[PDB]
Amino acid sequence: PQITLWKRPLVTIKIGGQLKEALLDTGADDTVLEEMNLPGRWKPKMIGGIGGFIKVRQYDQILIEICGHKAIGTVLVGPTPVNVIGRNLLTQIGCTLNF
Amino acid sequence: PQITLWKRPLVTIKIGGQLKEALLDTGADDTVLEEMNLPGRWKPKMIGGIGGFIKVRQYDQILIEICGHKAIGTVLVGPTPVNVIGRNLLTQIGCTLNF
Ligand SMILES: CC[C@H](C)CN(C[C@@H](O)[C@H](Cc1ccccc1)NC(=O)O[C@H]1CO[C@H]2OCC[C@H]21)S(=O)(=O)c1ccc(OC)cc1
Repeated sequence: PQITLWKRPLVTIKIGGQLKEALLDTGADDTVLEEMNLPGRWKPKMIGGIGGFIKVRQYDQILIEICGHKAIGTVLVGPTPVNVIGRNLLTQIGCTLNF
Repeated sequence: PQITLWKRPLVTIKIGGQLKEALLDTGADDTVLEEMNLPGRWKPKMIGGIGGFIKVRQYDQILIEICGHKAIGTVLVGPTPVNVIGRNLLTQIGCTLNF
């Protein structure tokens, strides 16, 4: 599909057996999701943006379905105000910017 | 152009007659540039990101050319980690997401 940017580009995603809303975010290197109690091992990470850094948990090889398109890769979990789908998964669903 | 997302979508912009590099950021409502001198009046404002809130100077109705496309809109100037072009200007240049 084609998504205009008059409003936030929120889409439904499926991860860890849950449905959530997340931003298709070309400005995010990585995917960062609201706190959720995923199983398995993880490693600590800090990521920075406007306002400074937050501590997150990095999970690898996570299955995630974005608007019907399947992907698998690294997801960071922590106290983010918003779920963001980053470039690491946007590439996997064939997402481009166009103007 | 069509921009893939294996790398950061960095483009050259022109603002205040000066060239800069900036990130096309669909997860940003607003455009936030690193500290710089701009002509005209401004007003102090706050904006929040993943790590908290920062103080910025708001410049309204600023001419800015993004990868050869012209926009006129609000630009926030302050201690952002990188220059980001947000939806307020991405809409003006006709930018959409496509997958
Ligand atoms: C360094 C570039 C950029 C600031 C990075 N951000 C992605 C943005 O899309 C961020 C994503 C974001 C969106 C909403 C709330 C928190 C973060 N948007 C944002 O901060 O936008 C601000 C400017 O306009 C306003 O509209 C939203 C907040 C304001 S981020 O969330 O902090 C981020 C995401 C993934 C990362 O992996 C390394 C590292 C940082």
